[PDB]
Parts: sequence; structure tokens; C-alpha cells
Amino acid sequence: GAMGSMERASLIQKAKLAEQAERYEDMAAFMKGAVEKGEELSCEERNLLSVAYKNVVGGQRAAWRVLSSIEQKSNEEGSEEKGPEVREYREKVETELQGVCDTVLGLLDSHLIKEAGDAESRVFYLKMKGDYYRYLAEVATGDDKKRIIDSARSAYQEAMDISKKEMPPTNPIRLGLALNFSVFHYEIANSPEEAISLAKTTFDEAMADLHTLSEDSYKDSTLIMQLLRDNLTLWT
Amino acid sequence: GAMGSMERASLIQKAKLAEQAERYEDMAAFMKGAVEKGEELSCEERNLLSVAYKNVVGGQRAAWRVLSSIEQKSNEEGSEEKGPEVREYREKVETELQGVCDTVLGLLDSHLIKEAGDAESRVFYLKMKGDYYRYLAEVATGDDKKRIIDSARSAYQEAMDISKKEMPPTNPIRLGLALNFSVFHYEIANSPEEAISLAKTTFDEAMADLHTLSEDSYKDSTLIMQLLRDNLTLWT
Amino acid sequence: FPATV
Amino acid sequence: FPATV
Ligand SMILES: *CC(=O)NC1CC2(CCN(C(=O)C3(Nc4ccc(Cl)cc4)CCOCC3)CC2)C1
Ligand SMILES: *CC(=O)NC1CC2(CCN(C(=O)C3(Nc4ccc(Cl)cc4)CCOCC3)CC2)C1
Ligand SMILES: [Mg+2]
Ligand SMILES: [Mg+2]
Ligand SMILES: [Mg+2]
Ligand SMILES: [Mg+2]
Repeated sequence: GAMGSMERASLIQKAKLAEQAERYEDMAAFMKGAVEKGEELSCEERNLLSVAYKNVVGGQRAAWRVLSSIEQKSNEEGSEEKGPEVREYREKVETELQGVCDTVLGLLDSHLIKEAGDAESRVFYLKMKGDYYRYLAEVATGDDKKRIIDSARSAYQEAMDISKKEMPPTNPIRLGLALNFSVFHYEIANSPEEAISLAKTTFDEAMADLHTLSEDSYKDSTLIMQLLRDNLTLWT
Repeated sequence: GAMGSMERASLIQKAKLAEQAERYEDMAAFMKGAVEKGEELSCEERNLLSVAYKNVVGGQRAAWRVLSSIEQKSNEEGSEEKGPEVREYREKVETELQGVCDTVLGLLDSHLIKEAGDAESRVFYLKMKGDYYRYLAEVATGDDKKRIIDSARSAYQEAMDISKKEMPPTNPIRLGLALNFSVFHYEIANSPEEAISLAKTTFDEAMADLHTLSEDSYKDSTLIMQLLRDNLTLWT
Repeated sequence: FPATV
Repeated sequence: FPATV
């Protein structure tokens, strides 16, 4: 890797600089470099890694959705034939997106997950694994679609089982996981009832645990709770 | 080039798709491909080319300014020594930025400008040449700074001379050129009086010509006039 | 689209 | 920063 010759601490420092400059591709490349040094990531470093790739693939997904919409319209009755260009460019963006998901999944498999023993790290990495299989599933149309969807579900489920045993209901990682798995159910698995049930139960169990928190922990937990409420309002 | 095998019309089509998807790096690569086919660009195609590179370098400049500010603060009295990382990353972003300017200037020199005979094309390309030398000047600190600044001034001046002879005072290209050359004077050449004089005279001469325009031409011209007024308000 | 983090 | 186009 092109980051092989750079110090781990230098990579983390530059990832933070790239974040400030809103240079997410750079951020991601720095954090990939840091992961590949082979040491475990701290809490802060895990967050830098997730922020970087979330931003890169988030951009790609938005672009893919624009291009897909254009492509769908082109395949409607009455639409004039414009050639292969829209499909080719959607495919180009898709392939790049898949490439980034494969990279992230690569990092988690080699070897972030197998070394993650604490609940906060293992739940976090398994949530990411769920997420990047979910993005792959968004663009999947072939023989492997079902297996991709199940790979997402399996990762999310393992994260869920750990989170319920080892973390309080207000833990931001536990909350974030539940939020995303609930979206997985709604948007990928065609299970809107499961999506709603999950969001609701997660919200309610968190509400009942807020009394145990400091002001700052309260702020963190309630932020994510409002996102669960936002999704419930969208769906009901 | 990686675009050598793609049809000119396909490149233009994809540039437009990339614009819709806010994929400006892609847009720029497509338009570079189109230029390299060797045919002259139409009015629409010139605008796609400028939009693409304006967005790519605009992002780079914003990032460079963040990093430079951090670097300046690091070199202030009392600031703790953090190593070479901030300078290295600012340099990385700078080199990429310079690379993009060199690419654009390359396209204009080989061979967009020499084939541009109409006022609207030649003024446009010379304005771009001024612009990309101006961006190079923003980051220049060495032996060539003065020559870079003069390369910007020379391109802007030639564009200005043509625009005054061959275009009405409300022509959006003429207006855009004057706007940018005025900024060149303020920000690069340390000539705020010249910047102000230019913006003012351009504005006033445009105002006196608005009566000749249709509703739609009026809208276009006045939009850019307001940008001249915005700069004057900033500077006075 | 729904909220994710 | 000042406006350019
Ligand atoms: C050790 C540790 O917990 N570190 C991180 C997790 C953290 C919780 C608070 N966060 C958030 O609220 C947002 N991001 C996020 C990302 C991933 C998960 Cl699983 C949960 C939450 C950022 C602000 O917007 C709301 C979600 C930040 C990460 C602190
Ligand atoms: C043949 C021709 O004139 N084509 C283009 C030039 C054009 C004028 C109107 N434009 C604008 O007003 C904005 N962009 C711009 C870019 C470069 C120059 Cl030299 C002038 C103006 C876009 C909207 O925001 C204001 C400036 C668009 C390009 C039509
Ligand atoms: Mg495909
Ligand atoms: Mg249940
Ligand atoms: Mg340099
Ligand atoms: Mg004068």
C-alpha cells in the first residue's frame, strides 16, 4: 500500500486533517493505511475509520441513485433511445461503489473483527460489516443478491446479540446499530413491520434507561433516539 | 488517455450525467476526453468544460485554505511542535491542485486557444487561462511567483482587449471576465484600487446597455452585475 | 431516505 | 472571499 512507509500516528494525524478539509477520500486512504499497520484501533480511531468510509460511500450512493433514476426513466414507455451511455456510467459508479465496500469489508475481515474482544469494538465492526453488505445489496440484481442480503442480516444479528447482552439500552453504539438494522429491515429485507417493531422497542428501552445517565451521555443517547423517532414518523 | 476509445458525443453525454450526479472529477475527465478529440467546442461544451474544472479546483482551493490556516497557526509563537505532517498534507493537496491547473492550461495551450477565432470562444478560453494561472499564483511562493502572476495578467489582459472591441458591455462572458480580473487585481496583484475601478466601470457600462436586451438576456447580465456590486460592497 | 449513522 | 465565475 502507498501508506506502508508512513507512521501510524502520522496517518491518524492526517486523517484528522483530511476530515477538517472535508477530503474524505484522503481520510479513508489514511485510515486504511492505519488499519493495515496491524494494531487494534482505539475508540477514536474506529470512529475516524467509519466517518471516512461513510462519507465516501454516501457520496457514491447519492450519485448511483441519480443515475439509476435517469436510467429507469429511459426505460419507460415513450422515452427516446439515447444509447448505452446512461447504463455504462451508472455501471461505472456502481463498480467504484462496490470497490469501496469490498475494501471496507476486507479491512474488517483482515483482521479487525477477529481481534475485537470488547463489546464496543466488536459491535461497532459487526455493524460496519452489516452496513457495507447493505450498500452492496442496494445495487445487487444478480444470483448473489440473496446471499449479500443474508451476509448483512448475519452481521447485524451477531452485533445485536452482543449489544443486548453486554451494553446498556442507551449505549450510542447499541442505538446506532438498532437504527441501521431497522433500516435494513425496511429498505432491503422487505420487512417494514420488523423495522418498525425494532425502532419502537429500541426507543422505549432507551427512554427507560436515560435516568442513569449524565448530562453529556443523555445528549448523545437522545440524539440517536430522535433519529429512531424520525424513521418511525416516516414509516407510520 | 483512458477516454481515447469513447465517442466524443458519448463523452459529452456522460459529462452532463456526471454534472447531474455532482461527480465533478468524472465530469472533468469526460470533458478532457472530449477536448482531446481535437475538434472545436461549441458554447455549451465550453461551459461544461469550465463548470467541471471550476468545481474540482474549487474544492481543492477550499481544502488548501483549511490546511494552510492550520499550518500558519502551527508556526505561531506558543504553538506546540506537531512534526512535518501538516506541511506534508498541505503540500500533497497543493501538488494535486497544481496538477489540475497544469491539465487545464495544457488543454487551452494544446490547442483550444489557437483554434478559437470568434470573440465568445477566444475571450472565454483566455479568461480560463487567467483563472488557472491565478489559482497557481494563490499557492506560489518561489522563484516563479512573479512570472505566474504575469501569465495570469497577460491572459486576462488579452481577453479584456478582445472583449472591449468585439462584445457589448452586457455580454455575460465580458462581465465574467471583468469580475475575475478585478478579483485578480484585489487578491493577487495587490492592486485594490484597480480592482475597484474595474468592477465599478464594468458595472456602470453594463447598466447603460441593459435597455438593448430582452428579458432573458437582462436576467443573465444583471446576475453577474450583482456579483460585481457584491465585490464592491466587500471592498468599500 | 431514512436516517442511518 | 470575493465572487468569481
Ligand atoms: C467509544 C465510542 O463509543 N466511540 C464513538 C461511538 C460514537 C457515539 C456517538 N456518535 C454519534 O452519535 C453519531 N455517530 C455514530 C456512528 C456510529 C454509531 Cl454505531 C453510533 C453513532 C455522530 C453524530 O450524529 C449521530 C450519530 C459518534 C460515535 C462515539
Ligand atoms: C455561448 C455562451 O455565452 N455560453 C455561456 C456563457 C454563460 C453566461 C451565463 N453564465 C453565468 O451567468 C454563470 N457562469 C459564467 C461562467 C463564465 C463566464 Cl465568463 C460567465 C458566466 C453561471 C450562473 O452564475 C453566474 C455565472 C453561464 C455561462 C452562457
Ligand atoms: Mg454491475
Ligand atoms: Mg424483538
Ligand atoms: Mg509546493
Ligand atoms: Mg480602465
